[PDB]
Amino acid sequence: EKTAVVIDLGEAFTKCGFAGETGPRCIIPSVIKRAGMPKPVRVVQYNINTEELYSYLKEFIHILYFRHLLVNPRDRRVVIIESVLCPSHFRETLTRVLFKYFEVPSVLLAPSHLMALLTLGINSAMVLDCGYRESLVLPIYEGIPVLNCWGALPLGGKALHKELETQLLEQCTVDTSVAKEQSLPSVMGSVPEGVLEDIKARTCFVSDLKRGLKIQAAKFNIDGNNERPSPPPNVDYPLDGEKILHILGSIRDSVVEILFEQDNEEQSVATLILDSLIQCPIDTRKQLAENLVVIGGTSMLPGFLHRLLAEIRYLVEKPKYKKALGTKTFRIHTPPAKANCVAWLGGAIFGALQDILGSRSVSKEYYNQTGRIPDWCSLNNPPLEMM
Amino acid sequence: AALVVDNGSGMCKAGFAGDDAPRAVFPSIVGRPRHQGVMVGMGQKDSYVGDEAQSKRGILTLKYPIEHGIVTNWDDMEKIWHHTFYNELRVAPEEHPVLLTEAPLNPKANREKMTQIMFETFNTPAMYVAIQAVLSLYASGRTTGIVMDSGDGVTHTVPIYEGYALPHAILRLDLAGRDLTDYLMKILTERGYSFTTTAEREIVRDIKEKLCYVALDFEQEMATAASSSSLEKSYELPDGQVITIGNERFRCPEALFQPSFLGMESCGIHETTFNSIMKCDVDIRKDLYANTVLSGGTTMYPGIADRMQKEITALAPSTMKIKIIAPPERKYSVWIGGSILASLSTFQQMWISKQEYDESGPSIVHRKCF
Amino acid sequence: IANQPVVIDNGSGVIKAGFAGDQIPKYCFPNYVGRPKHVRVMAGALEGDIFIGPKAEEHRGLLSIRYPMEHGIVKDWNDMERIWQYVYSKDQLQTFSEEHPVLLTEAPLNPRKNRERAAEVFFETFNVPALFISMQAVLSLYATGRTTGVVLDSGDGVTHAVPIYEGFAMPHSIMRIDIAGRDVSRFLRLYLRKEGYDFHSSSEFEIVKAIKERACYLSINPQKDETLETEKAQYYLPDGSTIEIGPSRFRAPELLFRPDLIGEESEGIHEVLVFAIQKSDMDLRRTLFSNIVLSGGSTLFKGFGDRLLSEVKKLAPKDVKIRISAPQERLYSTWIGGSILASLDTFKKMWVSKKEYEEDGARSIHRKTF
Ligand SMILES: Nc1ncnc2c1ncn2[C@@H]1O[C@H](COP(=O)(O)OP(=O)(O)NP(=O)(O)O)[C@@H](O)[C@H]1O
Ligand SMILES: Nc1ncnc2c1ncn2[C@@H]1O[C@H](COP(=O)(O)OP(=O)(O)O)[C@@H](O)[C@H]1O
Repeated sequence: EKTAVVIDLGEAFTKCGFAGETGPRCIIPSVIKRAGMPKPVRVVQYNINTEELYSYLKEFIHILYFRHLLVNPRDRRVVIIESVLCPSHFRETLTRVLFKYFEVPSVLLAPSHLMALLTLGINSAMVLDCGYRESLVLPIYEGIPVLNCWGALPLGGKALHKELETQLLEQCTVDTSVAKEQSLPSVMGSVPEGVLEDIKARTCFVSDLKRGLKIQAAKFNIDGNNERPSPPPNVDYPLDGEKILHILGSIRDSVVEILFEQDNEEQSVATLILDSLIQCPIDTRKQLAENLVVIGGTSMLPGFLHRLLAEIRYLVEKPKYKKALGTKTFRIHTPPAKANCVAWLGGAIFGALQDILGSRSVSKEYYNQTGRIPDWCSLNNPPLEMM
Repeated sequence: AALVVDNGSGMCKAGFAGDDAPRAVFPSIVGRPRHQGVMVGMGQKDSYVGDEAQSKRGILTLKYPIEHGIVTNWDDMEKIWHHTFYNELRVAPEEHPVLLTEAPLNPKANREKMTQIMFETFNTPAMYVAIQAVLSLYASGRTTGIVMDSGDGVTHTVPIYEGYALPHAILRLDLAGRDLTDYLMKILTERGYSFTTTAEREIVRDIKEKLCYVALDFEQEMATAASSSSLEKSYELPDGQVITIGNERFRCPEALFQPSFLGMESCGIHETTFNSIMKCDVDIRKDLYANTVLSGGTTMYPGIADRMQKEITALAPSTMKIKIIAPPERKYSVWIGGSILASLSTFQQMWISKQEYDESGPSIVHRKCF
Repeated sequence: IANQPVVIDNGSGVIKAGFAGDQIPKYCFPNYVGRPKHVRVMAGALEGDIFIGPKAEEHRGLLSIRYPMEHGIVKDWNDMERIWQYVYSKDQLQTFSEEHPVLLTEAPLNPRKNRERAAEVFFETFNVPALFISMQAVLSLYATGRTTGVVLDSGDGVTHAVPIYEGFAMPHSIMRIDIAGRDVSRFLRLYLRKEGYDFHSSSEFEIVKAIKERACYLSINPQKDETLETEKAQYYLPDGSTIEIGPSRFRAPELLFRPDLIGEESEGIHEVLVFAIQKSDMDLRRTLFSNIVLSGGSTLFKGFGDRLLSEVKKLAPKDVKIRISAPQERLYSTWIGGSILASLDTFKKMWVSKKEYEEDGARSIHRKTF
């Protein structure tokens, strides 16, 4: 039998490929590219007239299949959820576009946090999955994932662009093609995201905490108490337009301090795991502390994890979680496959799943008969097995 | 070749006749997961039993099929026996005859359904039900004397003289180990440490077994416990969290001697033994005072014998000598009796065969009780 | 001192203040402290770092809400003292705590340290002439004006059912569950995110509560309303933006009657009522079914009484009259009860003086509680 397909889903939109582990991971960032449109158009929007979407998936799907991957779509169907929280559109719509445009011969749909543990051989919690927005923490038990201890933040990195557009604009020399120093704004009213990104992609990094905090002291120059150290060296970014964007070495340092500010807001990038452990059964915390899993492209941001853990550990001493939990370590389990890759692999794994797959799958027929696909959030999930 | 299988509400003690200790000892519990419509991972069992249910407490809803020594859910009870025979013992029920245990003054429906399942479902060659209190005498090798076999479901006192039972003297009390656990949860919550869920109930039961002891003088011990913080001990939970039980440590087991605390509106376990002896013949009372046996695992509280001695002595005549028989191995005293009885060549005649069941019916169990 | 007592309802959601002479609570404000979201080191920003009631409502978008009380238990005492200081402020009531006595409404089955510490505050921090803690369920019966009656008090923090007959509260039949109005708001926020509306900030949690309070109906048949296409009723925010609630409106509160659906190990709101009655004596059970009183704020849901009556009828015995007598002022019933109790001449004996507390100690509050 032929296995299997893997879908774009967020930072993940770039994750087009097909099973097994050998597939290309074709990079689609994914947009249309419709001629009459300003390009590109991101067609990946919630709260969208579905029609608009309809026509978009139709066309994307058509496209991806059409070209991009050899697919011969009638034989392989997988939809990964990288969402649990996807609203019913568009899922309804996704199916809806199948289904009839695309005749779909049963489909199994599955979440990332389960596809996550598949690789470590671990059937237990914690999974933190961070990438395009809205970040999710979800202890997975052996077996049930447990939603009741459900947590979510931005960003992950979508907001880094405001933080960066802004800051780029708060620094400010562009050395324009006329050798003039000019304002960014106004030579440009905006910085396209691709710039922002590029700059980010290669320039942002996460500092060690003892000094991550002096970076914070720059904001807070209290009564002169600043102990924000000299920045690294400045960078001439060449900018397109035959412009040069000079960048302070100091921004590399600040952008990443969003992730980590403590306002009167909780420092949540850092909890999540902590606000959930307090929520979790005591009888399982023993596994959850200690056994942590981090997937998602944004943890490719270097030094992230350093702090991260330091922070967390740091925080474990805040009484509030301390008295509440007592302490212990944390150990990271990590695959060797890259952070982005674990969803993708656990999609490959799934071809193994063929004896099961067509069983735990939602039938085409059913759907043809009702068209109802269960949601965990519905009062009528039909027992599909009636069929 | 025969099997002894005690059908305890708390723990299932199973093994082969002639053995010293039971081969398979596991909790008699079924754990079904709180599964939502969200997809679950692989290696998922619809219903877990015994050590597996105790390991996965977090998600599993633990439901005891036996309530006050009565089988409420028979379908789950069959799954306990199925795990006992096929998995734990690694023996076919068709091969060996099975010796079963019943509490005294139980509903007639239990014996009727019990025999039907073993002969029809499991197709056992023979099955004999025995009284738990009677078996405990074989473990001690004593024909005369009263037994206080206190279980998780119920507590009963059955006086037997020279191997002759006084049915009118038999007393049953619904107060047992499981009710004490629920009482401990409530008073710990008043202290500060809150325990609500089924998984937490089992953790509090494990805490109870370690810390709790019987006081000789309840009022004097609480007065001293209030004054000094020497009795106060710490306990480490599965989580890093540590708890200090305080005065509630010895307060839980008091309910056995004063049921008014739980609100049972009944006499204490020491009063039940005395009341049973008073219902007994005047001549044999002397021997019952001389041979007061304590059986079951609910009498494994440190210093229960000391409190019992004082209370019974106060009730009993001043001239009479009161001797309490409390052997180190009380927990497995009922099963050991079953093993000794099953081993005895005389008992070979007492077995009810499949042929006898088919000819007579399920009513045969009622005729061959006593 | 002869001066009129000040009734204060210790509601996790909204604190209700006023005098025993008052027919209704004049002063009702949310039970939380509002601080600025950004940690302000510089001058020219919001001064005081404390906003309570209308001050919090004014600067709602700027401030960050933190409730000091969770499930009827005080986590941060410093914040609660500031809230109680706001009760005895120039803004609300405008009177001396040294002159007027106080009546508190503590939740049932709380830790003893919570009760002792709460009393300490009003005698040590405040120099109160007299203090008396009363039971929320008992006060509701004074408000209704009947001695006998089951009180199903579904609050924001805690839901508890106390059966009381002829002014006798059965302490063994009392049942308490932590799944209350606050949890429904948390579950609705999850369902609204599943509709595609994020409420990330603590300020946006109040808008989820506002949506629930405005538009939330309990369906008699959930499968018919799930199958039927909704009108998708739009709610308007202070900014002017609209939100389409749709099926989330009625399928959110379902977890009160069916908390196993999401995966919360509890009996349910309809179950706790029935079990609490079943615990009582056979003679009283029929009278308790015929006399049920709804209390608390989480009964104001549209079609609550209709759904509850149906769910109780199926569990309750056949051919029994079930009368659920709901007042129009369920939300404000508890405070009115306190005002009535304080007004009674019997109360004069009930409260404990500051001088008695100084001499006797902390234990005083426990003995006079009941
Ligand atoms: N050392 C101990 N300290 C305190 N309580 C104990 C101790 N040992 C047993 N218990 C209590 O006694 C109960 C039953 O004892 P157990 O050891 O289960 O014997 P059992 O014969 O299996 N009871 P049953 O399940 O009816 O057969 C337990 O659930 C505990 O509450
Ligand atoms: N009209 C309403 N419709 C639905 N829910 C409501 C309504 N009014 C209040 N609530 C809910 O009930 C809560 C109020 O609880 P309340 O009665 O003040 O508790 P307490 O008895 O502890 O003071 C609110 O926070 C909200 O969750």
